[PDB]
Amino acid sequence: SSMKLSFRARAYGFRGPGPQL
Repeated sequence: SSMKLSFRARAYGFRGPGPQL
């Protein structure tokens, strides 16, 4: 899982838009 940008996201911090997904 890394920096694609069409995600929920899941695990990182600041999520949906969520780097590093």
